[PDB]
Amino acid sequence: PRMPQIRRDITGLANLGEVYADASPDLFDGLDNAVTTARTLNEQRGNLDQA
Amino acid sequence: NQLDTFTDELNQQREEITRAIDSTNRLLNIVSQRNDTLDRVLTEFPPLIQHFAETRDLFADAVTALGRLSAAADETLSGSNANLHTNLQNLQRPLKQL
Amino acid sequence: TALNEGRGDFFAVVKSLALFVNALHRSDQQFVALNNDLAQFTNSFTNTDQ
Amino acid sequence: VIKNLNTVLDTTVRHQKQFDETLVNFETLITGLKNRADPIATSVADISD
Amino acid sequence: STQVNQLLVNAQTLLAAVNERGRSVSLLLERVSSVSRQVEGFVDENPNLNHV
Amino acid sequence: QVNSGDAIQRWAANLNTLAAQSAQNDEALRSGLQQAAPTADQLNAVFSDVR
Repeated sequence: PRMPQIRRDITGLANLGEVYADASPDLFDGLDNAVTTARTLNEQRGNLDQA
Repeated sequence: NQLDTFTDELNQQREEITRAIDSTNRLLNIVSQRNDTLDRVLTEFPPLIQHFAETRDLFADAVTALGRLSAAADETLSGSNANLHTNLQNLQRPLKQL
Repeated sequence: TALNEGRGDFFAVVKSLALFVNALHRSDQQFVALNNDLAQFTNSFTNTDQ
Repeated sequence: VIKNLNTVLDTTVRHQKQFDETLVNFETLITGLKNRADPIATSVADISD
Repeated sequence: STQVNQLLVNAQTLLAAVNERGRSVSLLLERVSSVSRQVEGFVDENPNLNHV
Repeated sequence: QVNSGDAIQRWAANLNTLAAQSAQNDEALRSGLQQAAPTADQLNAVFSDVR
């Protein structure tokens, strides 16, 4: 009885995979540079709190 | 009978299952080749997020205090932008003659 | 046999994803609004190149 | 799919403690910010102005 | 999962609250850079302010 | 998630851009924090003098 919902789930999964695969390289480059700036923020936590 | 129904309904979605397999394969390949960035995030971000959660109140207080200063500063500097300019331009000659 | 050896892990996954979806399914319009608001907020700081 | 998902999953499992803690910490931070969102947004706009 | 859903909805609320004043927020970086340059120029162009 | 795919792609690209800009100015960010810690104290002292 829940087979239309299964079909909806599978089609949505395919579409979401396509969208994520299209949006992933930018996300991961941003995550690399965000790792750099997050390391910078962690190294100066006391300065940030005093600020 | 129910197995016949279930197998027919699954077979009607073989193209969508294939497309989902291909899409998941592409996404997982991209994430697998960015596993290095994934590891860097999972090592360096959780401490930052924990610290930010620890000092959320202080950040909110800083933003609100800067906003309290800036509201009055903005109203003063916008209510006097033109009158100050006019007064300076008028006083130029008396200042030179004095 | 391979599925049966990992059957306990698979059904633990099923029960956990069940809790996940049961907690997150109602706020779908909220998620769409969150994505749009995030896009707009990030657009607020990338109007120019630098 | 199996290979790459295994890679990503073992990477996540290696930091499972941090991956578990960051969800709660992010929820706490975001809830604390949401409880003062309107003063925060007003203050940001006033700073810009 | 409850924490995940609560964080998502609260993030949506916070982002909406910030975005409602989106005209002035969108100019925040430009205006802070502009005021920084103006203050730098004002201080640099008046070496005799301290003497006065 | 599928319906707002354009939005997630847009904020992924914007995250990439902002993170790249922040990482490329790492030393500027460090010096900014280092100077922002005492300069607000200086401004506060000057203002409280003429409070």
